[PDB]
Amino acid sequence: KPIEIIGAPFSKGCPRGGVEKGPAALRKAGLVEKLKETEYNVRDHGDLAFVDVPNDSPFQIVKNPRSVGKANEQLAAVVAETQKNGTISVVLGGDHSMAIGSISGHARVHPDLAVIWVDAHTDINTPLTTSSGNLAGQPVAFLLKELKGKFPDVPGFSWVTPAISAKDIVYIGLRDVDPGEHYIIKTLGIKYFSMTEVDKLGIGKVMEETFSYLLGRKKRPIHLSFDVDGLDPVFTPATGTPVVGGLSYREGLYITEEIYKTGLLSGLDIMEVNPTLGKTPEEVTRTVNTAVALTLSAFGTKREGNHKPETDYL
Amino acid sequence: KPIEIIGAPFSKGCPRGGVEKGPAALRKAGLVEKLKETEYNVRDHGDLAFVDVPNDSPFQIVKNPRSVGKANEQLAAVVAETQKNGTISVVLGGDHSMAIGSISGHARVHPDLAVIWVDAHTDINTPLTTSSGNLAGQPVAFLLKELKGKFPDVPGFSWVTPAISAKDIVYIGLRDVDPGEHYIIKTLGIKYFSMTEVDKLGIGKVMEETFSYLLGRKKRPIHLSFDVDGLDPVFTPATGTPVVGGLSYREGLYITEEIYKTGLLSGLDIMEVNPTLGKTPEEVTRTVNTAVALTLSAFGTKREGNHKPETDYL
Amino acid sequence: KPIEIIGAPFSKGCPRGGVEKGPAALRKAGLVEKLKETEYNVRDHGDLAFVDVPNDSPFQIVKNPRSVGKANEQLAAVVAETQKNGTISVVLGGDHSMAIGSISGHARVHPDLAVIWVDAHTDINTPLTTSSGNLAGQPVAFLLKELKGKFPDVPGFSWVTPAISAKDIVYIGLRDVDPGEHYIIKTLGIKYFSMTEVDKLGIGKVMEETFSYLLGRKKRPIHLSFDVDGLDPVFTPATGTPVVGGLSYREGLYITEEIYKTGLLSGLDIMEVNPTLGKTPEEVTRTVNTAVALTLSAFGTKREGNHKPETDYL
Ligand SMILES: N[C@@H](CCCCC(O)O)C(=O)O
Ligand SMILES: N[C@@H](CCCCC(O)O)C(=O)O
Ligand SMILES: N[C@@H](CCCCC(O)O)C(=O)O
Ligand SMILES: [Mn+2]
Ligand SMILES: [Mn+2]
Ligand SMILES: [Mn+2]
Ligand SMILES: [Mn+2]
Ligand SMILES: [Mn+2]
Ligand SMILES: [Mn+2]
Repeated sequence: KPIEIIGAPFSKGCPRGGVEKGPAALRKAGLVEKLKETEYNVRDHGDLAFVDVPNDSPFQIVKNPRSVGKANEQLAAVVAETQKNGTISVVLGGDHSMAIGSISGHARVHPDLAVIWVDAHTDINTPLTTSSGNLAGQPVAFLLKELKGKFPDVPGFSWVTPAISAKDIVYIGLRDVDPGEHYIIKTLGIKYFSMTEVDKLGIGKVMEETFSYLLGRKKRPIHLSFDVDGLDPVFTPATGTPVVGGLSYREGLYITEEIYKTGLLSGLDIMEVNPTLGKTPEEVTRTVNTAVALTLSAFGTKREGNHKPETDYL
Repeated sequence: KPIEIIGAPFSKGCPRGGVEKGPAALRKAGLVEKLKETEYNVRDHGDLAFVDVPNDSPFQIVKNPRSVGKANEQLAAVVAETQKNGTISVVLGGDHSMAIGSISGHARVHPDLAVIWVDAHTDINTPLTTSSGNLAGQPVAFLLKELKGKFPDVPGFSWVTPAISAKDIVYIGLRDVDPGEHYIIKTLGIKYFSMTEVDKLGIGKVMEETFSYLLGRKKRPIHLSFDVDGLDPVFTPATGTPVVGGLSYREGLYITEEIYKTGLLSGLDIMEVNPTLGKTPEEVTRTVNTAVALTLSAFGTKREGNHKPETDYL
Repeated sequence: KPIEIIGAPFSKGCPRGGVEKGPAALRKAGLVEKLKETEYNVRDHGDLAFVDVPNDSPFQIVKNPRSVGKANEQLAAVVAETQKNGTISVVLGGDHSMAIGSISGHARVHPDLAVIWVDAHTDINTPLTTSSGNLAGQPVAFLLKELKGKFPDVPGFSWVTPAISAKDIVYIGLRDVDPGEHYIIKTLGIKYFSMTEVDKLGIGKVMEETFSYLLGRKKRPIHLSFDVDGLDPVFTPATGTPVVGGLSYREGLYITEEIYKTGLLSGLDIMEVNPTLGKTPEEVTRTVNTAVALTLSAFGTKREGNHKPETDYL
């Protein structure tokens, strides 16, 4: 199978500059080379150049609407393109608002896809419920069919078409949900495993249930959108919104290993790695290294080890 | 329901000064204000002023018997008072010996209560088995009916009446038990979940079983006495007796979330937070923040999020 | 029962000097004295003096073959000796290549023994598959019957006789396996629990299954070879090859407590503690303390506590 890396060095979805450096840090750490050592064919599409929209006045509270909307329209085109040729898209993030274009483009080719969202946050604030106008905390609002027309149209997002329904998404790692977002997920009946369900069930049973929930009836392509703050700050400190009590390095790897095993991974996002937020170089190294490890895991690297087929090592 | 915060800035139960500053550190962190944001009515009773008993000679090995006994008699009066008015008492600790007064006063109003003791220690040394005369390590000995008359009467504790039996207490987090204490809990048949049972069963099943054990027959008020050293030193380093290999931040929260869900929480103790034992300011901040988080969790704050009823956020 | 401590201050099995100081650091921490407090009879055999083989040229890639082979022949003699007298051998390590002599000598007296290998590594590289000539990463290759004649005879190891088969060993904690090693364990059908199986099953079920697999048919002596890097670097940082995402302090203790409970522990290795690799004195202290705790746990120390029989503490 073929893999195509797409860098999305974008940061206007939130106030902290730095996430745009995310793709560079991950490549610097050898992500592309290490992926070529796996059984997959890898092609690096490079980083997308995003045109800045001058005079991007805020829409009510929403900041940089046009710049975010345009960068995402462009990313959706690119992803739809690689998906069309039958390759697996891997988006290297800047902030999580880029999931709008990544999932939109992916859905144009695979309308029946399901989403596994690993994050400490639901990122489902609508333009009306946000306390901040930050779009990195609103991606899912723009993608849900059930949320269509529940918020005013935003400048730069008219090209977006709600592609997935509440039944096609599963959250894992939740521990920082605003009152409004909580209201939304409860009202829409969205399946989720907050840190309390992970604690109660154990990550092994959590994965069992998300698969029987999303793939029980029909086997369909999987889009894994992975926000690095889903893991505890001890493992991924270099992020914009760290929340204590998260997933461990082990649980994160367990999630990716199980997803690899389904044979259905179709799209992947590695978001919110911000190199400038590390208090010490080691903190940045720690964050980048685990992001790389999670990516390699999604493509076959197992902790029990790997050996090339047909090679008699004796 | 109503909540009444009662500060017990007391430290004579152990040799390390500093735990008396516990209540102040917790209030400083906004504990009271954060509690008012929950669905509960909060009333801060302030800190109790404890009269120091001059010439408090040790009783054999037991140190400061009269001062500890008197401070606890006074606390028991206060707690009995608030319990009588039907409010939930929350004692902010200095050392764990204050559980004597806290549980005694609580039992006067709710004689059928059950106790969930979260601690790395059993704190059940009798005045005869202690290696040190420290009373913070003997609370439970004074409260058990089955231990009545098994140790000489101590100066200052004649007002105490053993209120609970071995059948009404469950320990969680044990990992540092003296030979004598171990002998006692085995002989008396006290239910406990040491770190090895937590490791074996997972915190989810541990809570299931402590509830079926204490509430299986009759639903009764629950008193949760929480020693902050029950959690691993990595989360609560600012305590007098830290022991490695404890409960994680996540498991601690899981415990409080489950207790909140029973709807039976009646009394709560947040003990052993000693601000002067942090090696760095951050260590104190870390300890205070998790103590606050545990308290809020006992009163409804969920990791999956919270939203106010009747408020249509759309 | 009797315990005999045997120090193996050896480091030629790997490039990083320092592991030879392992035994001294462990004794310095009071290992021997603390063991005497248990129900066992303890005898310290002291440290073995290893004769250095001059002009030890490398065998192809393999470094210090003769020195490693000789030190192991000597250790095997000593262990066979103590095993013969019916005592439990406890080898305090330098590097893991010493498991060759420890297990070989043990098997001379107890041919039906089974091995529980706790390590982040399989240490099963053959002289032909190693990327480095380091012997600490090849112990198991020399011990497996199924690997006999699959690699050239090495200078200094002609005295070795493959004592155990693929059916008698179980790995726990794997997370860093070379392609060749992975090929070997898959081809030979060796039972293992990598960190992913520990994540999926939980340490409780992992122990259940390793016991039903190794002791289901016949109860036999157990040899526990414990590489300290099996635990996460946060608990045992002072080792030569730390790998993130390992067993926790709690899981490590759970393993030893369950092994103690079988009543079948016959041989124990505490390997790879390297005092010179701690970045701070506290890191070395942390590493030595958990190694001591694991050893005491193998011989009865429980987290729920211990009390001496026939002693009425009341
Ligand atoms: N719920 C917050 C936090 C958003 C952070 C989301 C992150 O995943 O991109 C907000 O809506 O502003
Ligand atoms: N078991 C020790 C430790 C007591 C520490 C108890 C703490 O929870 O207050 C002793 O009895 O002195
Ligand atoms: N697989 C590596 C790592 C060996 C480290 C083994 C350690 O347990 O002694 C190698 O074979 O060199
Ligand atoms: Mn997030
Ligand atoms: Mn996110
Ligand atoms: Mn304690
Ligand atoms: Mn206590
Ligand atoms: Mn190892
Ligand atoms: Mn090893």
